[PDB]
Amino acid sequence: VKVNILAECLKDLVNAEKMGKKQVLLRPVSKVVLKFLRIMQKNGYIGEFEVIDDHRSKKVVVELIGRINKCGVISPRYDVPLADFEKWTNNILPSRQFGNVVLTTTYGILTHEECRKRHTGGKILGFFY
Amino acid sequence: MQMKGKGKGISGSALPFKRRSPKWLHMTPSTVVDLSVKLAKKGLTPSQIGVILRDQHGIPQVRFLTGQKILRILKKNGCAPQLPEDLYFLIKKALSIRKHLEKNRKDKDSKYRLILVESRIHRLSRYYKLNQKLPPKWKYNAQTASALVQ
Amino acid sequence: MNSGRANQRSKPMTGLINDKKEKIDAYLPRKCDWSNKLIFSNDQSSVQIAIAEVGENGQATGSKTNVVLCGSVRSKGEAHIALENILRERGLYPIQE
Amino acid sequence: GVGKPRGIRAGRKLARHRKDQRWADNDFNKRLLGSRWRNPFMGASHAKGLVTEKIGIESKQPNSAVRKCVRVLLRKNSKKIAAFVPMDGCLNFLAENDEVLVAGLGRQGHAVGDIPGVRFKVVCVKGISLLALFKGKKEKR
Amino acid sequence: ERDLLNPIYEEEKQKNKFKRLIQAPNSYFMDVKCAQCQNIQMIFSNAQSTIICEKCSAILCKPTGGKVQIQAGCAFKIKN
RNA sequence: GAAAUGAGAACAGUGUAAAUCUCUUAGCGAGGAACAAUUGGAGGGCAAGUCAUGGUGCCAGCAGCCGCGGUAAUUCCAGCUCCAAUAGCGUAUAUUAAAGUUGUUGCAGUUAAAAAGCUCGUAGUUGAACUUCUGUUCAGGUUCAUUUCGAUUCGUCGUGUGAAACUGGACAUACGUUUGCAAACUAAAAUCGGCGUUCGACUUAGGGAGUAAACAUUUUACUGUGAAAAAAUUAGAGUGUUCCAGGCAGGUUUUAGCCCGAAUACAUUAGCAUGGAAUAAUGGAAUAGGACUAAGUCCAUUUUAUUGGUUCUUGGAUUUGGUAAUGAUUAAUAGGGACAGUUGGGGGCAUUAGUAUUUAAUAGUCAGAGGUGAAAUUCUUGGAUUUAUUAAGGACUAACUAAUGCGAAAGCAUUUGCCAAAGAUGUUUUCAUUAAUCAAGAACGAAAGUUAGGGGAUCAAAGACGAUCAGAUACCGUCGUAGUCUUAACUAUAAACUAUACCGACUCGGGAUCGGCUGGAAUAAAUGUCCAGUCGGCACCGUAUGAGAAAUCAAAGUCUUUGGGUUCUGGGGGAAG
Ligand SMILES: [Mg+2]
Ligand SMILES: [Mg+2]
Ligand SMILES: [Mg+2]
Ligand SMILES: [Mg+2]
Ligand SMILES: [Mg+2]
Ligand SMILES: [Mg+2]
Ligand SMILES: [Mg+2]
Ligand SMILES: [Mg+2]
Ligand SMILES: [Mg+2]
Ligand SMILES: [Mg+2]
Ligand SMILES: [Mg+2]
Ligand SMILES: [Mg+2]
Ligand SMILES: [Mg+2]
Ligand SMILES: [Mg+2]
Ligand SMILES: [Mg+2]
Ligand SMILES: [Mg+2]
Ligand SMILES: [Mg+2]
Ligand SMILES: [Mg+2]
Ligand SMILES: [Mg+2]
Ligand SMILES: [Mg+2]
Ligand SMILES: [Mg+2]
Ligand SMILES: [Mg+2]
Ligand SMILES: [Mg+2]
Ligand SMILES: [Mg+2]
Ligand SMILES: [Mg+2]
Ligand SMILES: [Zn+2]
Repeated sequence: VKVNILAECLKDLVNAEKMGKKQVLLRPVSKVVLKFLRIMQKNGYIGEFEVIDDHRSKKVVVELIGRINKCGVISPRYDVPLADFEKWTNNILPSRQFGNVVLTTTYGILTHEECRKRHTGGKILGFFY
Repeated sequence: MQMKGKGKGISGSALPFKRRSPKWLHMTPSTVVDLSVKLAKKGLTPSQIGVILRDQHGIPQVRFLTGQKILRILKKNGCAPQLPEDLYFLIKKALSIRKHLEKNRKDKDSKYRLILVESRIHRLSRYYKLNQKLPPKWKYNAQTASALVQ
Repeated sequence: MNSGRANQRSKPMTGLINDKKEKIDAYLPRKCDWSNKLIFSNDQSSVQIAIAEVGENGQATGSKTNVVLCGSVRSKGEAHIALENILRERGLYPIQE
Repeated sequence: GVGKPRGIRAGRKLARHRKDQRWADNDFNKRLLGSRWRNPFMGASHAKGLVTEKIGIESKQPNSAVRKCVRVLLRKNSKKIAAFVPMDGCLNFLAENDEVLVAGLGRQGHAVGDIPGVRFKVVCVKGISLLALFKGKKEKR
Repeated sequence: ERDLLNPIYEEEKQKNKFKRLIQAPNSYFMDVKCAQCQNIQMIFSNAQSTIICEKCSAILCKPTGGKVQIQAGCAFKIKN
């Protein structure tokens, strides 16, 4: 069946920027899918976006700037102590210059980087660069 | 698409947007609740009752109008169909198969088909039992089926 | 939704700037306008169109507008629709009498 | 997904799988099955022995030659060994019944491309390194 | 080039029930007026059964996959 | 050509329990076989001979793997000259890396090794979406920006804006309540002064804020500190002659005393304290009952000296009445059921044909039939082959029958009638996570084959014969038993093939199909035709700045920009399934 729609939505989107789509329609959407989205948006990867009210679980449409190179999730969302960071930064990110490894915390959801600010982080969620 | 590594499609049914009751219709929740329980008393499936209220008395979605789902309405009014359509029917055909098999003790495609159908029933029991929506000592074997036949 | 579009072209494009705020990237590459991809150092099939500016009397003005169209987009037979739109954007495709 | 399962709750599975699918390695399968202990040296690096006789063996495929070899009897092990006597005149020093020290040739298994069923090298005669006997100014008895 | 938020009416009218954005059905409801009694009964565009006129007992609709053929000359308004 | 100098060897001194040695140091101590470099190579990998060098002649031997060697060897023996590491350098064995060649990160699985023949299915693994969003203002830093300000220099601070976000407050139907403390301000009342009021100081009430304890279903997980011995690893100070490293040491110019040190970090797994808002799991009110509140009643009970009896505080049990918007998220282009016409060579019982092959009757002739490249055993006037009619029998379903249909797969095509089943489509029907895949564990699974009965027409393994060949118990030909058909048991494999696991989402173009549906047009009013949609099903065409070793792949794609869920499998070849 379906799982981690964040992943469903995410790749559907990558496939977008990769194919050169002008905009994308993500079918199954959730708070997570949206938060991640406004985090990419806030950092300037995706453009303006609209959430249509599917009386079941909303559908979102994201405008595509053309700067997204890749944005995926990470299989089981392992736990990650602040000490476990460089491991993943050198692992997932294409450089020490596009630090975008989204994590889930108790302090909500922060950028790979913000988690060092707040000083907590926790489970990995996804990445984008 | 259930027990099918190969076959799969989309039957239909998509509740329209507007969550309110149709304009043209006037019927205090109660009005319907009567028809519903009356119809039910005659011996009807909440599954079938709803069908009437749509085909016959233009009530698209009883839930939207009452703020009550059929089976609930029925249960509140003592008119609750003991065993759920779900299980009931599966067991029905599950049985029909057995009868046919007897006089055709050789029909293999049917032995198989029953195996699948009996398999499902064990899946519902697991479920309906876990939602304390069916006594734990429930057991469909051959006697549970013939028990309902009487 | 012009939204995102206006904002990406917004500020100037400037490559790897160091602490000493110096530009270093040997050269700043052309970017495909309808896609925002980078035009190679050897992108064979990518082209730069030159369209001319007219001056309210049927005459032509010593002024041209350019449109960079990357390789792939030109290859998927987009260009014609791509261009016809970069021209809507820079207010021009619709040509009034 | 691929074959391997990606669950945070399914570590056990992956674990047992690796321990299992791992027997497919010979290097593993080898030391794991106390195989090293059953060879003629009993794991050992070297072994002493008595010369049972100097025999010669023929080269294989594109080579044709009389290889010098000594049949040795290992001490505590007590096995018949096929041992190749190195360099030129070498066998001229090995007197029958003397004590010899033998070691393998490139990873215990395949003999040098040329040799047939020989898996050992001879390094000492009466406890005198061969090389030593090979160069005049060194030693001789 | 097309906007996915302000899609053409026609396009969405062609697409499959479940493909449209807001996603709504095709079925509708109709007041039928018997060929005799005249009584006006409501019937669903996809009746899954034969329908009688509660007044006399005439035959109004025959069931099919999807459409419901209306018996003889009976009246029908599409309530909406 | 003279200076230099440890090895060396030494009276002394230091050191020592003594002794040896080191260290300081006088007399003595270096010029070519000396006072001294080896070890291992010089085709490739693997740094270094293009010597026209001598010996050897597939011999002796080399060679880690390629390979050297059979009279002109670049790998042997040896000379010479070169290279490498150098007081060191070869070798053998186990082991680390190279090994993304055991792979969680990070492999492979059409053809190279590798998807099981196929379905069901408890363990296991994996699971859709909703529940304070949000706004305003204040404040502390933080950053970053700066058509900018004050300071300092060899690079920082302060100030202002904007901005973001953090934080923390507050307030907004909005993360708490009590306590005690502190308290910050305000509304009244008192007292005091001047002239009831103008005003001021001082009291009660009031919450923020400010701490500590009690609460927010239970964990996971994350922060943080308590705990995690020393030595070791990292690491600060520190010229042990550098260094290994010890933990000492620094200044006599305050010297019967001075200065300074023996720091720090990491320590995952399980336990403890604790801050927490995300994901994830778990839970609360649905038979009803819950919640809050008042009273009544009953049981239990602390302090009242203690024992009773009342009362009463405090818990618990009920009944009642009051209060509260009384209490059950949507309905997953998830899944299960109901229902509706319909579709199919899906299946099981019946039934029913049709030619043909044999074989038989009834007639009919006449000498050859049959078979091969040629012929030959074969058959035949006790009539063959042949023609007509008809019958018996066992199997088989032609032509229509095609990249078309159904079935989990194996497999399934004469008619008709029953028996239970299935997809897809259609749904403003219910049910509402019921689900994906799966060790165990089961259902199937052409042939061939097996047991016990049937049946026995055709073809036919073994066999018997002809021919062919140098040979033919083989490829052709004549016959023929088992089987092939069936009932009931048993057997499970097959290039059980798309050699490409199932569920899911995406992404190029295009028509034509099979099934269902919806609009429309002509005829006509047809279970038809066409136009246009569209779900679902075989399949094809074109093409990819996507994949590959390539053949090729619309998936064999969305994998170094390496991670949707799950099952099975492989790890040089042969011996070997
Ligand atoms: Mg589906
Ligand atoms: Mg060879
Ligand atoms: Mg002395
Ligand atoms: Mg000299
Ligand atoms: Mg040498
Ligand atoms: Mg040599
Ligand atoms: Mg040499
Ligand atoms: Mg020579
Ligand atoms: Mg070496
Ligand atoms: Mg190996
Ligand atoms: Mg509050
Ligand atoms: Mg049939
Ligand atoms: Mg014949
Ligand atoms: Mg017949
Ligand atoms: Mg057909
Ligand atoms: Mg036929
Ligand atoms: Mg069986
Ligand atoms: Mg038999
Ligand atoms: Mg002959
Ligand atoms: Mg025959
Ligand atoms: Mg029509
Ligand atoms: Mg059509
Ligand atoms: Mg590959
Ligand atoms: Mg193709
Ligand atoms: Mg991979
Ligand atoms: Zn009527």
